[PDB]
Amino acid sequence: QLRRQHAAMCLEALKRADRPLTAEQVHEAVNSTAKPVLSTLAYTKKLLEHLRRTRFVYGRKNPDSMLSPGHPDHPRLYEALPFQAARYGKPETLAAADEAARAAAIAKAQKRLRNGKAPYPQHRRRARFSIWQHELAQEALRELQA
Amino acid sequence: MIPKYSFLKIVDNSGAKLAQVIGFYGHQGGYASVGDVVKVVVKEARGEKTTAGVMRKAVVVEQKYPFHRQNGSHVQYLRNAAVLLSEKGQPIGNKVRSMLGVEFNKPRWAKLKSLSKRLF
Amino acid sequence: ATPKKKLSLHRRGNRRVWYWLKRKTEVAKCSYCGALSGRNQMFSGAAGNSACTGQCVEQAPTPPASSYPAE
Amino acid sequence: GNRGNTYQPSRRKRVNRHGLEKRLSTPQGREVLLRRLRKGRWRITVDSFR
Amino acid sequence: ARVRVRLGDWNRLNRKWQHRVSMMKTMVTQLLEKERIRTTLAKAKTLQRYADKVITLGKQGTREAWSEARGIVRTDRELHKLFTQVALRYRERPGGFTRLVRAGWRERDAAPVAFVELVDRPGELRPANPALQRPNPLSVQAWIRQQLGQPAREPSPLLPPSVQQYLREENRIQQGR
RNA sequence: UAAGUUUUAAAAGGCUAGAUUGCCUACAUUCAAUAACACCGAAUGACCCCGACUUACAAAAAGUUUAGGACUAAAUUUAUGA
RNA sequence: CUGAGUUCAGACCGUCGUGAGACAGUUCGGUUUCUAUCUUUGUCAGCGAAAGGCUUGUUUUGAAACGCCUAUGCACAGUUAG
RNA sequence: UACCGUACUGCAAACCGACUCAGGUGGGCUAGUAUAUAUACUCAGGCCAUAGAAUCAACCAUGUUAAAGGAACUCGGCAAAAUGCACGCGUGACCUCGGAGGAAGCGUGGCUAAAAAGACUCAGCAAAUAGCCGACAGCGACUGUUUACCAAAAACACAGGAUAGU
Ligand SMILES: [Mg+2]
Ligand SMILES: [Mg+2]
Ligand SMILES: [Mg+2]
Ligand SMILES: [Mg+2]
Ligand SMILES: [Mg+2]
Ligand SMILES: [Mg+2]
Ligand SMILES: [Mg+2]
Ligand SMILES: [Mg+2]
Ligand SMILES: [Mg+2]
Ligand SMILES: [Mg+2]
Ligand SMILES: [Mg+2]
Ligand SMILES: [Mg+2]
Ligand SMILES: [Mg+2]
Ligand SMILES: [Mg+2]
Ligand SMILES: [Zn+2]
Repeated sequence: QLRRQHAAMCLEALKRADRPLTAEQVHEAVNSTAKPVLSTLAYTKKLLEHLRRTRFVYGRKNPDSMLSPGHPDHPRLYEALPFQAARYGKPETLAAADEAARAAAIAKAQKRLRNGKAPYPQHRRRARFSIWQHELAQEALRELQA
Repeated sequence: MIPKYSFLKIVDNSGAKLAQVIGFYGHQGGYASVGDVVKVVVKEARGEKTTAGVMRKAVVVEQKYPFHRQNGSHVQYLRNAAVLLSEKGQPIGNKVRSMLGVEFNKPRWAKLKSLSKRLF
Repeated sequence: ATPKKKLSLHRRGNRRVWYWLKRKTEVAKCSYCGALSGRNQMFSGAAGNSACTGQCVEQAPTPPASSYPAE
Repeated sequence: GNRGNTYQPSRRKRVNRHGLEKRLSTPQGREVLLRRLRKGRWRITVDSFR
Repeated sequence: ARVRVRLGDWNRLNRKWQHRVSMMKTMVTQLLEKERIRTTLAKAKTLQRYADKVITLGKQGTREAWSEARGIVRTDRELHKLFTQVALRYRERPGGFTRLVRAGWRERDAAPVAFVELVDRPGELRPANPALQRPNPLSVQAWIRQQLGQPAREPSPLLPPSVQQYLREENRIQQGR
C-alpha cells in the first residue's frame, strides 16, 4: 500500500511539472511537497522504472552523460504521459511497425489465396455471457449504486 | 597418446603437411609418445619434392596428451605434431619450422636442438 | 531350461530349505495387556495396540512451558 | 497386422444377413430354417424376440 | 547405482531427485504444522536430516534465510511458525531438534514404520535434555575452557540483563520514528 | 576408474582340511528394510551413528561438541580428562 | 553372439527343356525360440546337539554345585596333507 | 400434436481382440505466452486404483558424459553421433531448358536503448521443435502397386507405341 502511494506521488510530481524530469528532481519534488517520503534515490529509481515498465511514464537520453542509454547506469528523463499506453515504444515507431505488420498480413493473405485457402482464418463465433456474468453485473450495479 | 592410423602435422620444410602412423618400431604396443620414432605415410604434400604417398620415418615432437616428467610436472601442447627422420637418424628437413617446433629434448637429439626455434 | 524328470518328495523338501523362516530369540512383552513386540519398537496405543491401558508407561509429569502460539 | 478381430458388430448387417426374411426369401434358406426347427433350437434366427 | 548409504549422502527413496526434494519439502512443512508425523524408516531418517537443515535456516532469522525458506517451505502459515516459534524454541540447541521412535510395520506393504517428532515441546514422548548445562566454575571443565579458547556458553533467558540497561533508557527509544 | 601409479627370482605366493598347543565370566538382541559401512565397529565409564560449529593454507574430511538415537539407574555427582 | 555362406517361398540374367520346371551358374532381398530340474563350475551361506563318569577331591538336607580327564566352542595354527 | 430413443460407457476397466490385453475404433468444440491444431509452459476441466517398500549386486534394456585418436570395428560406418532454423550474400557439371538447387560455401541473430549506442557471457538458431553434404557407376523414365504373419524390390502397373480381331 505504501509503495502504491509513493508511486502515485512520484507520478503527480512528474505530472505537475510538465518538463523532462530526471530521477534527481523527481526525488526532490516528491520529497518537497509537505524526511517524509522517498528516503533514498534507489527507491525512487525502482518506482520510476516500474512506472516506465507499466507504460505510465517514459525515458529519454540525458545530454552530457549519455553513457550509451541502454546501460542501466544512464540517468533517464521522465516525461509522464497522461494515460497508460497500450504499447511501450514511441507512437511514431509503433505506427510504422503497425503499417509494416498490416502489409505483411495482406501479403500472407494473398499467398494463402494463391494456395487453396481462405485469406484470414475463419473461426466459429462464441458465446461469453452466462448466469455468473449477469449476476456479477447486478452486484456491480448495486455496489456503485450505493 | 598417438595410436596407429592417427594423423599428425609434420612441421618442417621436408614436404609433408600431414602423415598417418602405420606402425611402432619398439615393443610399445599401445600408444606412441614424445621422443619416439614411428613409421608414417605422407597423405598430403606441400606441392614440393616430397610428393604424397611416400612411407618415411618420423619422430613425434609434441602431443595433445600430457607428457609427464619425473619431478611431477607435465607439458601440454595444443597440437599433435612430428618431425621426419632419415635412415641415419637425422631429419631430412633443413630446419624444424617454428610454426610448431618447441620441445624438451637432450638425448642424442642435439641435431634436433639446432633445427628447433627454441627448446623447453 | 526345463526339468527332465519329476522332482521327488525328498528332493523337493531339500530344495525348499531357503523358504523357511528363522525363529526369533527375543521378545519384549508388556506385563499389562500381554502385548508382544521387538525391544526397539513402540507397541503402545499410539502404534497399533487396542489392548493398551496406558499402564505400559508408568510415569509422565510435564506441566510447565511458555511460547508464542502463532495464530 | 494383428488378427482376431474379424467380427465388427452392426445391427443393420446382422439383421440383413441372418434375419428371418433373408432366410425366408430363398428356398434353401427355408430348408435351413426347417432343419433348425427339426433339431429343436430355442432361437430360430438372430433377430427373434418377444 | 551411486553409493548413497555407506558413503554419507542423501537417500534416494525410490524417486527421481526433483520428486525427492519436493517430497522432503512437503514432509518438513507437515512436520512443523503437526509436530509428530509417522512414516517409513528411510523417509524418517531423511526427514530428520532435512529438518535439522531447515530449522537452522529459520534460526538465522535473516532476510536471505527467509527467502531461501520461502521456496523450501510451502505453507506460509508455517513459514511464520518456523521463523518465530521454532526459532525461539531451539535458539540455543546445537542440532538434534528431532527424535525417531520405531513403531512396527504398516499393513499395506510390511514396511518398517518410525515416529518422527520435534523434541522439547508439550506433548513430546521423552523428556528433553537442556541444550546447555551451566558449568561449575570450580571443576576441571571450566579450567580447560579457560586455558583453551572456549566461550562460557551459559544457559540464557530470551533477553538477558546485559540488554536491560540499554532498553531501560528513555533516550534510546527514538519515539518509534 | 584407467589412459594413471607401484610390484612381479631357486620356493616365492594363495585356497581348503588340519596332529597339536593355549583359553573359556560365549543362550545372542539393538545402532535403517540389501553390514558390502561393522565383527581387525559400537550400545551410555558410549564419539558407533546423526546433527551443530569452524576450516580456500580440503572447491570439505578432519577437529570440537553428548543436541538426537543405540534406555538407566540412586546413600558423594542426569554419569569419562568424549 | 552373428547369419556373412550351406535349405527353401519373390524377381532378373545365362544354360537345358514342347512346357509345367531344373541349375553345386551369376546376382538383389529374405523369422536364430527356450524363465535351468540335475551334471558340472564360480561364489555366498545354513545344518551336522550332547556333557560322560567323577563312587564325587568335599558338604549334610544316591539329587545340589564344587575338583579332574576331552567333548564342543574360540584363537594361533607342523621343518603338514592335498 | 401421438409412438420410439433418453441411465451409464464411449481412444476405453464397459466397443472389436479368450483378459481390467501397450493393439484396432467415426465426427465435432476449445483459452494465453504466440505464432501455425507443430514446439515448451500453462487456462477451463481432468488425473496421479489395480502391486507396494528400502538398497551400491552381477547382468539386461534405454539414455547422459568421456582424455588422445578416429572406420583403425564390421560382410557392410549397421547402430550412434553430426547438419537441422528465419534475414543477407551467393550458387557446379550435366540437362528433355523445366530442373539439379535449400547445390556447395560465408556472414546475422538473444538482452537494454522514444532509439546515432552498448553491457558482460565460456556460451547470445542461449531451453523444445524444424535436411548430413559432394562424386563415380548398375537397374528401373517418373508419382504409385505388390506377398495381412521373415521379401517393398531390378517384380507389377503407368502415359505412349506396335500388332491382331471387330
Ligand atoms: Mg496401423
Ligand atoms: Mg473369433
Ligand atoms: Mg541400477
Ligand atoms: Mg526434471
Ligand atoms: Mg542421547
Ligand atoms: Mg489409442
Ligand atoms: Mg489375443
Ligand atoms: Mg486397451
Ligand atoms: Mg506441462
Ligand atoms: Mg501406483
Ligand atoms: Mg576431445
Ligand atoms: Mg535452440
Ligand atoms: Mg513425391
Ligand atoms: Mg515409389
Ligand atoms: Zn501394555
